[PDB]
Amino acid sequence: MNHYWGSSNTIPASSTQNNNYFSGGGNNVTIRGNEIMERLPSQTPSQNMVQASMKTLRFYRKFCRLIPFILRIHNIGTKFTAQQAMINFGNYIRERNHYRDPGLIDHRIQLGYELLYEAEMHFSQHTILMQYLSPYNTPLSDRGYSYLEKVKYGNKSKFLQGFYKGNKPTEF
Amino acid sequence: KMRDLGFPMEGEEEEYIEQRVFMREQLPPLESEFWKKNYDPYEQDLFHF
Amino acid sequence: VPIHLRPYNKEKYEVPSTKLKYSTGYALLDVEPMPRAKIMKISYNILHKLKEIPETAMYRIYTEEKVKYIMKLTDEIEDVRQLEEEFGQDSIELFIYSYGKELELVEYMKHSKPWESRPGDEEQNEMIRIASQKRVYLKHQRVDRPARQEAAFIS
Amino acid sequence: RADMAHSPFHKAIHDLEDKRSKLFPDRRRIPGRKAKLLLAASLL
Amino acid sequence: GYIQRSNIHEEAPNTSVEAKHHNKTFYDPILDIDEDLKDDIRLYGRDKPDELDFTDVWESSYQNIICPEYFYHFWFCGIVYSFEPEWTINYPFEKGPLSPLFRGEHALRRYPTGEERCIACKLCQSACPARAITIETEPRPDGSRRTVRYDIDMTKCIYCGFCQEACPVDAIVEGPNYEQTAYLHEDLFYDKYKLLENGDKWEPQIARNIEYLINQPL
Amino acid sequence: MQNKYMQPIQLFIVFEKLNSKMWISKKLNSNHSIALIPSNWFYSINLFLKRELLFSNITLIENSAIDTISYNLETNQNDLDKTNIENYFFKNKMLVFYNYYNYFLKSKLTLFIILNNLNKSIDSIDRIFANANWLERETSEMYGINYKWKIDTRKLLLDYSKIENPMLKEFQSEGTQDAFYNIFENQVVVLKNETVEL
Amino acid sequence: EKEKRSPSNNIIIDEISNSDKPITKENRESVAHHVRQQFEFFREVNAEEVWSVSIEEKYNPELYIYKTYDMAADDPVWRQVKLDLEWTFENIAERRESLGYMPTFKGDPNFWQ
Amino acid sequence: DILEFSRNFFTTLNEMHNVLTYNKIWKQRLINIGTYSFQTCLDYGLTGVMARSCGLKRDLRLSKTETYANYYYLNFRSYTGQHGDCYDRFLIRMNEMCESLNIVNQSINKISKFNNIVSINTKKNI
Amino acid sequence: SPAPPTIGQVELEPFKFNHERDQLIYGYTMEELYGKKFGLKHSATVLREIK
Ligand code: SF4
Ligand code: SF4
Repeated sequence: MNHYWGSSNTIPASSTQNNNYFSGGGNNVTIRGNEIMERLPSQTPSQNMVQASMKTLRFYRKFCRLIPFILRIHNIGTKFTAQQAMINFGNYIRERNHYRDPGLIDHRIQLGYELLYEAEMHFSQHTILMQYLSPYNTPLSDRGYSYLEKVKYGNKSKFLQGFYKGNKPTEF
Repeated sequence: KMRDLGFPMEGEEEEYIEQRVFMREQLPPLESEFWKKNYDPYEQDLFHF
Repeated sequence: VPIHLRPYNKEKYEVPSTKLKYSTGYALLDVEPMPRAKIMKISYNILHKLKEIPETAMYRIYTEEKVKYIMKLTDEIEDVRQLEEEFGQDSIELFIYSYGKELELVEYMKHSKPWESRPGDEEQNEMIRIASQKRVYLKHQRVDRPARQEAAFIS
Repeated sequence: RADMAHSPFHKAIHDLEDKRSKLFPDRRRIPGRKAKLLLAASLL
Repeated sequence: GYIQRSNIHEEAPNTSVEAKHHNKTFYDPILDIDEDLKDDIRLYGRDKPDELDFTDVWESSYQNIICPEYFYHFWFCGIVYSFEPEWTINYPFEKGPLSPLFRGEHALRRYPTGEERCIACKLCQSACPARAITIETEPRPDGSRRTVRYDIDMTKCIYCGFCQEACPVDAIVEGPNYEQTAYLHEDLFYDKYKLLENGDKWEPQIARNIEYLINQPL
Repeated sequence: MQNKYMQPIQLFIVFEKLNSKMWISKKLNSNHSIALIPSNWFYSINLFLKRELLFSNITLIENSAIDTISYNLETNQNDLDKTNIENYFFKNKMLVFYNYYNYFLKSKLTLFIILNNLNKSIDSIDRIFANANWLERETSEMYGINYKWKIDTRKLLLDYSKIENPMLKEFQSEGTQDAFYNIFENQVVVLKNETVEL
Repeated sequence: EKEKRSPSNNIIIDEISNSDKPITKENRESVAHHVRQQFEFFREVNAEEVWSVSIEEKYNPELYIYKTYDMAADDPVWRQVKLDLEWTFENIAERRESLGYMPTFKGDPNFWQ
Repeated sequence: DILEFSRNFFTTLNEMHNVLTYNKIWKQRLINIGTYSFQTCLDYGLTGVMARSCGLKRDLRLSKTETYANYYYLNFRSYTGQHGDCYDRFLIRMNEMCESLNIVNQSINKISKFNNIVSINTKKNI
Repeated sequence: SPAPPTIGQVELEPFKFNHERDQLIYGYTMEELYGKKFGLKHSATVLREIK
C-alpha cells in the first residue's frame, strides 16, 4: 500500500531482517512509520451521518492508539496519564457532537489526522499540543494547585463568583 | 517489460532514465470513480463461512 | 471517396522528406522524419475510437469535423514548411504531440458523458437566474407622514 | 535598430580601428595546439 | 495594442557603403566565426555528430590528462584579481555616499521664530502604513491648535517617508541620522520631547537638504 | 481590439448541457476571456481542457477564492446593469476562480465557480494540473474550502496545532492568540491576546 | 416578436463578437464553420506576433556561442554598446573641459528668514 | 553615472565569467542536472528563466497583447536553452544581465539630445 | 469500416531511444531520413594549420 499507513511502512527489526527469520512483521500502529508522509489524500465523501460517525470513531481510535507514544516522546507523561488524555480529547469530541453536515465532518477528520501526524513527528511543541489533552475542570498532575476561590466562594453561584471577580482591569 | 514500457536500454541513454521513469505524470482518474456508491476497503464475504 | 472514409495509404504518406529542420526549438523534442503519416495514423485512430461515442453527441460531431479539417489540410499539402506555416507557424512536433494527447480524450469523455444532463443542473440554473435582477435600495424610497393614529375606547 | 549593423541609433560609427584592436583579442583559438604541444613536451 | 501596424516586419538598416551611417569594422572576421560552430549538432540536443574526429580526441585528451582547470582558473583569478585595489570603506572614519533624500531618524521642526510647525492636522497619522504615529490634540491656552501627544513607535515604523510627504507644513521629517541603535526596547518609544530635541539638534543639515529639495522644482 | 481575438466557445459546444456566460473587459488584457462555470462540471471541463487540441498546450496560472457574503458596492450604486459580472457577487456564499494561459491560442482564460453550499465542497483538479496542489491547499486553508479527491489536504502556510480560516471577512487581522515564552514551563505557549489599537 | 431572435437562435446576447451565426445542435454545418473559423484564428493570431512566433527563426536559428574570455567579444552588438559608452564618456569629458568651470548649488541661510 | 556603471559592469561580469563558465568542476556540477522538458514546464506552471530554459519562447515584455512600459518599442534579444538544465539557466541569467545593460543604454539614448546647432558657414557647432 | 493503422504505445513520445528509432527506420537509414549531422566545419586555413 503506497501510503504512510501502509502495512509495509514499518521500521525493520534489524539491519538484515524486517522481523525474525521465517516470517515478517513490524509496528506501524502504536508508533510512527519508517518513511515520511509525502501526501495525505482527501477523505472519501460521506453521504450520510453514519459514515461520518464511523470516520470520527476510527480517528478517535487511532488517536487513542497513538497516545502513549506521544506522551513518551514529548515528556508530558507526568501532567496526565494516557487514559486522562484520551478522556480529555473525548471531551473535545463530545463538545463537537452537535455537528450534522457530513462534508464538514470529513473536513474536520482531515484536520484531526493532520494534527495527529504533526504531534507524532515532533513538528509541534509539547506546550502547544498539550492544549488538546489538558483537563477542562481539573488541575494538571505535574504541579500544585490553589483552592482559594473554592473556599471563599463555597456555596455561591456562578454569577456571584463572576461578580466578585471582575471582567476588566480596575486601574483604568 | 522495461523495453515495452520505454526504459533506456543502453549505457548512454541511462543519463535520461528519469525522463522515462519519473517525469511522466500519472493519468487522472475517471469521474465514474468519484460517482461510486460505497468506498469501503474490499473484504471477503463470509456468508457461507 | 472522401479521405476519412478512404483506407489508410501507407505508400502515399510514408515517404522520406528532403527538407527537414536541423532541430526543433525545444529540449527533449525530436524531429519527426515522416509527420504527415503520423498525422493520418492518429486521425484514423481518433475516428475509430470515436466510433463508440453516441453519434448525436456534440463531442463526436465537433471532433469529427476538426479531424476531417486536419486530414484534408495535411493531404492537400506535401511540403512540411507550408504545413507548419499553417497550424500556428511553430514546430509540427508540438502539433503532433498535442494531437496524440487528443487521442486519450475519447476514453476520458466516455465516463464523463458531456451529452448527458446531471442532477445538479437545476439548482445551478436557478441561482444563475436569481443573481441578475433589479436591485433597489431601502433609502431613496418615498415615505410619507402617516395619518393621526385615532384612539380606540372600550365600552 | 540598435541591435543590427549600420543602425543610426549607434553612435561610435567612424574609424575606431585602433580602439577595436586594443579592446578585443586579435587571434583565434585553434583546436589541438595546446594538447599536442603539452603531450609531446611531457613525454620528452 | 492600441494602434495599427500595417507592416510588422522591422527591416534591417541600409547596408550600402554609400549610406551615411555605414559602420565599418562592425563585423570582425577573427572574432565573428559563428559560421564555423553553428552547424554543430551538440548545441541542439543530446545527439552526436555523424563522424567524430581527432580534433575531438585531442580536446578530450587535453581536458582529461592535463586538467587545465587547476592552472587556468587559479592563476587567472588569484594573481590578476588580487592586483586590483581594495573597495573597503573605513566605517568609523569614512561614510558611505548618501543623498539629501535619505530617510533616517524622525524629527519635529520649528519655524525660525521657534514656534512649532506642526498644527495637529493628523494627516501624518492616517498616512502611516504601519500605524506607528499616535496624536492627541488640545487647544493651547493662547488659542493655537497643538498636539498634547505626538509619539511614534520606531519598532513599528518602516521608514517609508509617507508621513513627511503628507505633512503640509514640513513639520515631521526623516533626518540624515542612522546611528540610533538602542539597548532597551523602551528607548525606541519616541515621544514629543525626543522628536523635538532631534529637530533642535539636526536642524542645520535638514534645513540645507530641504532647501535644495525645494529649489529643485523652482 | 487592434488584435485578433476569438471567444473560447468550443468549450460550451462540447458541453452541450451548460449555459454560456462570458465577459471581456478593457481592465484586463485584450486576450483575456472570463467565463462562468457550474461546480458539478468542473472536473470534466478540466479533463477536456487538459487533452483537447488547441487546449492541451495550457498551463494553470492562478487559483483563489472570494468571500462575497459581505460584498457591497460603495459608490455609483445606480450604474449597475444585469450584464455586470459583479452582479453575480450578491447573495452568493463563496466564489472560486481559476486562471489559465494557452500557448497555441495565446489566450488567458479565467473560470468562475459559485459555491452556494454551507460546507463549501468542490472537486479538486490537482490530479489534472500539478499546479493545483499547493494553490488549492492554500485556498482551502485560507477560506475553509473543502476540496474532494485531492492529492494532499494538509495545511500549507498556517501554524501547527491550529484550525482557522484567516481570510474570511469575519476574521479580524489580529487573530485570537499570541505566542509568548513561559518561564514556568521553559517553552513557548499560546495565550489569548490583548492588542494595541490606533 | 417578444424576443429579437428566432426560436432556433441560442445567442441571447453577443456584445463581444456581434455574431449572426448561432452554433446549434441541429445545424451540423455550423460546427464545421466554427472549426474553420477557429483554425483560421489560430493561424492569424500566431501570424501577428512580432517576437513570440517566427518560422524563419525555426528554420534559420541564430545562436550565441561562448568562445573567449570576453562575453561581449562573442557578439558584435555588445562590442558596439561598449564603444558607444566610451564615445559618450569622451564627449562628456571634452564638453566639460571646454567650459573650464562647473556651477554648483551653495547653501544660503537667508533663505530661512 | 548609470552609463559609467554599465561600462564597468561589463568588466565585472567578465570577471565572474572566466571562473565559472569553462570550469570543468562547474560543468560537471551543473550540466544534465534537473533536466526537464516543456511538458513538465507546462504542468508545473514554470515561467521566466526556467520556461526559457525548457525551450518555450515566453517573454511578457515582447508579447503584443501583454507588453508594458516602453518595452514593445525597443530592440533587445531574449535567450532560450536547448537542454533544460542548470547550465542553461546560468548562461541565460548572464545573457539577460547583458541585455538589461543594452536596454538601459537604449532608454538613456531615447531621453538624450544628440544633434546640436551648427554655424551656417563652416559647419561648426555652436 | 477499414481497420485503423496500429500506433505503438512508446510511439507518440516527444523523443526516441535507439531501438525506438530502429523501429521507425526499418526500411531506411539515418542519412536518408533525418539528413547529415556535422560536428565541426573548419575553414581551409584552420585545417591547414591543424595538419
Ligand atoms: S502631518 Fe504634519 S501638521 Fe499634520 S498632525 Fe502630523 S506633524 Fe502635524
Ligand atoms: S516613515 Fe512611514 S512607517 Fe515610518 S512613521 Fe512615517 S509614515 Fe509611518
